[PDB]
Amino acid sequence: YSMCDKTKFKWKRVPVDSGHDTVVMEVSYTGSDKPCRIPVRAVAHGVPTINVAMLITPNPTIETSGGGFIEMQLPPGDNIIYVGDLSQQWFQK
Amino acid sequence: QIVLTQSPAILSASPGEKVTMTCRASSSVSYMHWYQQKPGSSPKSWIYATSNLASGVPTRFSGSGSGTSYSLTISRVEAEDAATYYCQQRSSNPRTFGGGTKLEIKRADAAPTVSIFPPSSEQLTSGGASVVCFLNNFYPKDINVKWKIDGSERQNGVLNSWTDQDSKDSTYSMSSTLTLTKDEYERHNSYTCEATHKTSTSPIVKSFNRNEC
Amino acid sequence: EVKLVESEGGLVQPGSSMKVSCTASGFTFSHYYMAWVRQVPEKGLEWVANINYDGTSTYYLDSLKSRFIISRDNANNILYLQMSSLKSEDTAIYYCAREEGYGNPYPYWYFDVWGTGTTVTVSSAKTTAPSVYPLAPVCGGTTGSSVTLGCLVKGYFPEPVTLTWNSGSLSSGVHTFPALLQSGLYTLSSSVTVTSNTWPSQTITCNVAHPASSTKVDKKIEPRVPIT
Ligand code: NA
Repeated sequence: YSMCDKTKFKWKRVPVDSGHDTVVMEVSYTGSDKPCRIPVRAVAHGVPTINVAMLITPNPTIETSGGGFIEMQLPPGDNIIYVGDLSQQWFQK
Repeated sequence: QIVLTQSPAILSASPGEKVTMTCRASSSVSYMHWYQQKPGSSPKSWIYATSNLASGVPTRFSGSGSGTSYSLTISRVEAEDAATYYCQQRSSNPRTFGGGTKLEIKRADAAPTVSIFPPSSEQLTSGGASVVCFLNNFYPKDINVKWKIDGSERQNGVLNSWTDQDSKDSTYSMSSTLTLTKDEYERHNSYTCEATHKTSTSPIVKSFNRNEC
Repeated sequence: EVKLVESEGGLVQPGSSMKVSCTASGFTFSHYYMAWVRQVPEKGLEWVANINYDGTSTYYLDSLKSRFIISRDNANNILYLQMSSLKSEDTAIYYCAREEGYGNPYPYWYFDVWGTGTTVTVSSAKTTAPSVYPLAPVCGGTTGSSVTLGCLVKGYFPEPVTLTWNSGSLSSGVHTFPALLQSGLYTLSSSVTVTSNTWPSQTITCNVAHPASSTKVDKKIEPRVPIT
């Protein structure tokens, strides 16, 4: 599949702790090039060149209906999550 | 700092055909980026990381390359593509930009629409006198203008300024200003602006008389 | 939408200082590296400086490292550039820009959003306000279904000025020509073409602003009458 437009995302449920040392979130998409792949990244605050988002949901995707569900595991410390143009701070452990 | 060589400086092409512009680097780089700029506004991200299209960019565009040679290609050019395109590297400190390639889109030849304007009452009260001629929506860009006062050609005091190509109809425009003093303007009567363009051997002539109405 | 808006520029004497700013909206400002890039007359684009998330690291073009300082205020969504000991070679259009590419090596990163730009002029010359002249058609008039009107902005320094017609509600049929320099002062003109049933049954106004002299003028285009 092709990548979604990064400028057409909105938070549906902001990231929260899952209860088993992972992070879960939900987004919505207003583009018409569906279905498409969601771009997901995360970095340690001090090292912005290395992706540390270990995904539990493989290849998150926006279908022809519904939103998107994403779950990831992050290393301890201060991190930043990127989903398209959306962003969120997350402190782990 | 790495030197970036874009060619050609001006790329002129007919609608529907495929074009390629090139950017060569003096030392090896691992990615190249591209930006579009239209007159009066700021640059805009167009291609990033060699071959990825930014949001909203039509799929007629593409990009490729590696090492010391990269390129940008348009499959079928359109009138709205007229702009300047810049390449940029961020592999070596400091990051650097190329010199740009300006894309021109060809169309059928068109004659100008000519309009002439006497000095305003406010400028004559201040002591000056400027006569202005507008030559609008023509193609190609080359054109000549000649001023005549009481039938005799005048060459001193003329300033001309061209626009860049219009992205809607692919035409150009030009303004011409003849500057005189108030008393010098008051000593003559007829004022004429003559435009010669490749669309016709005869010029387009517009004129007025100072003392009428 | 993501948007970056720069402050006003101006004219300054060689050796003096000036501070410009850039206000961000539509995204979480503290989650992105930011930068300044300038466009120099007859030379092109040139990077100036950039800064990390929290301002603890800054980087500069080597020939500028002693004259420029970049900083940021994350809670107030604002980026700053402070200039000192300015030279004539620093005259340019200065753009604010957001960086992108996190999660990849540095050579992958690029500029994904740019600001509107602000002009800084370093000169020993004095500020000069322009004269604004309306251009109505020849008296007696011409026939036809369309009429062209003009506006002439003469004798100002420094650049730039901003010109609109009817505060921007007239867009089609407008041609604004690049300014030209003559004996130290700039001049600019503009034309607009409307239908014969438009003017003079509707007011048409040329709006001109020149910040460096704090000039703001609105000139109505009026039919020509004989004056003695
Ligand atoms: Na119009």
